[PDB]
Amino acid sequence: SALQNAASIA
Amino acid sequence: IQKTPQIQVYSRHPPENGKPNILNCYVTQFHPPHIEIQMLKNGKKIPKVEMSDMSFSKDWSFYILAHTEFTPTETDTYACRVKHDSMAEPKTVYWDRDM
Amino acid sequence: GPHSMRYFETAVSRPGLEEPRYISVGYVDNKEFVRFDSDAENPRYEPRAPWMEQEGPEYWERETQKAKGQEQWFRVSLRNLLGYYNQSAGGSHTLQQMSGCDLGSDWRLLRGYLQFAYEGRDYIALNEDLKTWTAADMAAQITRRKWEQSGAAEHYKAYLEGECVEWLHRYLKNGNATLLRTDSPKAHVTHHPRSKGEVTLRCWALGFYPADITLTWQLNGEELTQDMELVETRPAGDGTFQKWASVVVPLGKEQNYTCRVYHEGLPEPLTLRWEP
Repeated sequence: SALQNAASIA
Repeated sequence: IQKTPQIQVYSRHPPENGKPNILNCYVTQFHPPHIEIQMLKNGKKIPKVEMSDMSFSKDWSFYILAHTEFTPTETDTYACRVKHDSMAEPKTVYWDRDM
Repeated sequence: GPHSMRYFETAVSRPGLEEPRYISVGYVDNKEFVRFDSDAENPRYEPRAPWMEQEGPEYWERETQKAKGQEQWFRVSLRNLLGYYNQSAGGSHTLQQMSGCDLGSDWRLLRGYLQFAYEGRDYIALNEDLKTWTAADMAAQITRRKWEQSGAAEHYKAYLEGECVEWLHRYLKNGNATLLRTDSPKAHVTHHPRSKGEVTLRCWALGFYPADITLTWQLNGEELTQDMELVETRPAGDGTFQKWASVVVPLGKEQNYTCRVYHEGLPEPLTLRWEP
């Protein structure tokens, strides 16, 4: 299943 | 920055003049992903050409595998022309049953 | 043997009608099995392999949601990166992400993977510890700092050691009609007139998988790692691969040259020579 990135973005 | 596409033209199975086959045009190592790819038969563009979906490898570079049916013969000459930003003018590479 | 699962995600922006295109391809044992394209009529992770078709809506729905989620994240990280590199608006840019996990022959974890790339260059990647980062440049420093003060690394460490591995097992269990299999390279050499009294031998490897493979020519035990001709391994288009190596051998002295073909699917390395 897909990974979901941290709330912390680039 | 950009990256000049590496083109390769080759048949799927061993070429046998007269017998059907598949001619692949493997464009790789390029970037940005936008790219134009025509496959040719005697200078003229081949219509129904299968184009794989945008993909990329560990080194962050994209690659497409265009292909089409064809029947090699001594007469017919096949080639692949690739347009892309990393190049000022298109690149055409001709098929070579020994390569 | 060993296994893996990766999710290569790309977000690419163009000028005019804003809103970059988002794409996500996932692989299990480097074989595409799921794909998402914000450019579709109806964006939604599609199955991309007969086996994976046995999943059911609950799943696809949940995945498509996540993809919708990534899309937004990229969409914004992209506006931010744009500012970091002081790039003028109206351009065309690329944000890339590779994430996933590797398993031993025992199916246990071995490594987590999470790295980013902007414009095709390394931007920031999670180290092996899954606790620390590495920022390729100054702009990435800012990003790294921001990601440390928020412990965002833990979040990824959780996924990579858990869900990633939990689902890979599941996937491995279902699709077992090519994943618990590989193809051994068939080989042969070809004679090609090359010049004055000289010729060219071409060691050909065909119909093999996975793509990793190695060709070498030998003249009296010693490997000819110079004046040899290679060619990046390429897809035959049927799933297998091809590659070939060649050398210029003075006509008549063909037999004094042999090429071995190394490949996992192979019992033992193959040994070839010109057969007139």
